[PDB]
Amino acid sequence: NMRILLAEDDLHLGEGLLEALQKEGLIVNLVSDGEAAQTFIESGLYDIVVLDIGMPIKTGLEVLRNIRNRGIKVPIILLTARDGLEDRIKGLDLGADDYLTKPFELKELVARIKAISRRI
Amino acid sequence: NMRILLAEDDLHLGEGLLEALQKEGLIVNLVSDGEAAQTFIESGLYDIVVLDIGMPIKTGLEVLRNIRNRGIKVPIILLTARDGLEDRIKGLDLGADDYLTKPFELKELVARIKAISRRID
Repeated sequence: NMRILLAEDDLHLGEGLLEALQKEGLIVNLVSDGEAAQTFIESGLYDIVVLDIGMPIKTGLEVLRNIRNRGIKVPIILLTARDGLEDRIKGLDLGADDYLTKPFELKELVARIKAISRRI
Repeated sequence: NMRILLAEDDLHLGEGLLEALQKEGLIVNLVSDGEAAQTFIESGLYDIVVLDIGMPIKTGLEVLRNIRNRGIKVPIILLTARDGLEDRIKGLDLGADDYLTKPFELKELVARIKAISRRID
C-alpha cells in the first residue's frame, strides 16, 4: 500500500509524527540523515516524503536536488526552522511540493499529507 | 555511533525506545514491511539489524535468506515467539545471529544489541 518516509534528525518530532500518521492508518518509516533519506527516496518505495532541511551528512536541500535530477516525481514536504520567506521560495523552486516552518502543530502536517494523498 | 534498523509490524509508540537506544549511541531507523526492510539492509548503511519474523509482504525469514544470498553480512537479531523454537534454529541456520522472544523488554533488546556489537568494532 502507501508508504511515507520521514527524514528527521529530531527524535521527538520523529516519534510524534510517527504516532500521528500511524493513527491515520498510513505506513510510515523513519530515517534521520540525508544519506539514508536520499538512498531510500531513490528506491521508489515511497509515495510521500517528509524531509527536514537540517540533517546530518546531506541536507534536505541536497537530497531534494539530487533525487529530482534522477527524475523521481515523489511529492516532498520540507520542514525547517529557517523563518525566512527567502528560504521558503527557494525550497519550493528546488522541487518541493510544500514547505512547513517550525514550530508547527502536527495536525497541520497530517492534513497536508492527506491532501497530497488525494492527488496520487 | 552506529546505525541500527528496526523492522517490525508492531511499532512501539508511547514507550520512547528512540531516546533510550539513542542515549546508548544507537541511531535508529524504522520500517514495517519486509520489502522495505530488505532494501534498507541491502543499502549496507546499517551495522545491526533487528528483524521481525512476521512482517507483511516478505517475512523476516525471506528477507534474511535474500540478503545473505546477496552477500550482506550485517549482524541480525530475529524477533521470534515463545513457542518458536524451530524459528530460532531455522533462523540461526539461515544466518541470523540472535533471537528475541517477541514480547520483549527494551532492557533485553538493548542488552542483546550491545552484546552483538562484540563481533566487530
